[PDB]
Amino acid sequence: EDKRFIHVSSRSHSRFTSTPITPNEILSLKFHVSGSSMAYSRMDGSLTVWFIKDASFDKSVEVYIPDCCGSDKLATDLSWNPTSLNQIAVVSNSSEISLLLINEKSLTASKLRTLSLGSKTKVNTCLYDPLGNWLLAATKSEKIYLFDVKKDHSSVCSLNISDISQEDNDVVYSLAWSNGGSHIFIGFKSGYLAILKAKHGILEVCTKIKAHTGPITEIKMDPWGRNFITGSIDGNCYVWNMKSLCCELIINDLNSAVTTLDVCHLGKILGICTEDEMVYFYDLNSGNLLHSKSLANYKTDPVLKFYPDKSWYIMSGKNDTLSNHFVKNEKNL
Amino acid sequence: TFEHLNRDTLRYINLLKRLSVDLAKQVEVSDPSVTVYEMDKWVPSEKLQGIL
Amino acid sequence: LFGKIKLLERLLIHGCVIPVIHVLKQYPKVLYVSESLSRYLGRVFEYLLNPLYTSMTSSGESKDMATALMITRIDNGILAHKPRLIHKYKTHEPFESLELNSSYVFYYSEWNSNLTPFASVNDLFENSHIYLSIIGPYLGRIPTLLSKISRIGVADIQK
Repeated sequence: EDKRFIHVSSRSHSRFTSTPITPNEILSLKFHVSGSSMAYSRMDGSLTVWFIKDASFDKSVEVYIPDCCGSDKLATDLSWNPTSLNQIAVVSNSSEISLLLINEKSLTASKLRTLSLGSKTKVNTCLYDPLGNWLLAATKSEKIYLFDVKKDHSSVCSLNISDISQEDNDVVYSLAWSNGGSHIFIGFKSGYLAILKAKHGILEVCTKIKAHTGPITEIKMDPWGRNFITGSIDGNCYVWNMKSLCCELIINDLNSAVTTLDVCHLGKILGICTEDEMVYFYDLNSGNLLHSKSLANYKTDPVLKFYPDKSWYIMSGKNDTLSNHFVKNEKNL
Repeated sequence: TFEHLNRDTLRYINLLKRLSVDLAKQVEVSDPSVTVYEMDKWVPSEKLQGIL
Repeated sequence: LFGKIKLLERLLIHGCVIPVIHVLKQYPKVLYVSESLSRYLGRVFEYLLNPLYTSMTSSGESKDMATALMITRIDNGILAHKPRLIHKYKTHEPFESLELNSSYVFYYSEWNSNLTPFASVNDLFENSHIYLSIIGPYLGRIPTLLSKISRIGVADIQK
């Protein structure tokens, strides 16, 4: 366990005497279940996929490319494919669902396809199945779609949002696939938790429960399939089990709003990142509020993400934007 | 010949639970619909079982 | 830690409810002493109601045994698909746990054979004057049991 620094061009930007803003922003970060790739995305910078073979971080710098999704729009989130190792489903802001390939032998990145279903206003959410047999592209404005991947990317069915809930024009902040791949957990704006059945190609809602009274920010899942953890704009971060669909723990540490939730691959530590530049860690099987660490982050917005294979700690949060990787953190002081 | 009988009855009991050498349990997985495995009901192959 | 109060709460862990109900009706102020004697009248009552609760909210929880599935640990080199390996250990603590690699189940597996779950509503209005008059204002320590009785009551008017 020692502090080791992450070697991208973001550390060279701040090391020079450059005044105004050295990198710009971070939009999304997703892992493939292999646990060796990365989708490090920026706003006007570069979406940089990474492939480090054996060393900690100081082996090689793989690829940075600004002109990957074009030169006019940005990409909301980058979904990796569980079936194909060389496939990343990037969805641009306005009208592009393109599908890219990466090459290890060459310093380039090629594109396999760019399929689109028309009258696409803004698709901001794309995520594959945990087994990699479906793709639910969901707009926050009009309706939610459903495709496949095993034969090709062909549409099957779609559901309009106004049939799910009936209050007002609601925004879909975050939604999450089930762990078997058979259900959809979707998080509304007024604190509704709706459960949609997506077996193979049919999309129908089961029930809706009132989680709390705010925008449900994130929804994560337990690798042992006992429970699922939600976030909030309030201080609440409940833990709902699945066999009875009631609440078990309550993480009542209401000092700010909640922005980022992660779990561990063993399912022990819950990592909550708030808006006062304070991060936490907790326990799932143990009692309610039993911290292991709290860390004061600096003035800018951080992000938090856990590896799928072994417990290694990715935070961001340097002076403008840089990521930190904490090695061998089984104890963490 | 009776005091030699009970001495070897204890040695028989001490070879059924307390020394009791087992196989090297190598995992065998075929169905991707179970997603969990317990290492207490692993039954070996029939060509290895019928010899044993 | 030692004495009658440990005897009175180790009889509720296993199955023996008929002596403890007879004691806690004689001396009701045996509570306010240990907070653990209310969690074990809740684990007994949660067993008698969980077959009932999963019948009214049926098709959600019937798919939620299909929702309760685990991630399979895959490999990077040869593209494998392997499930997870757990172990089953036995302890003396009544509530189920799950460690990094193992589960902890209660050792006395026939603890529930004295008790019997019941029918729709006409026994839940009968088995609550017995059990829920002992822990009267004390279901606030068992907050999951307070949801499961009210989720029955909303799904009984809707049905």
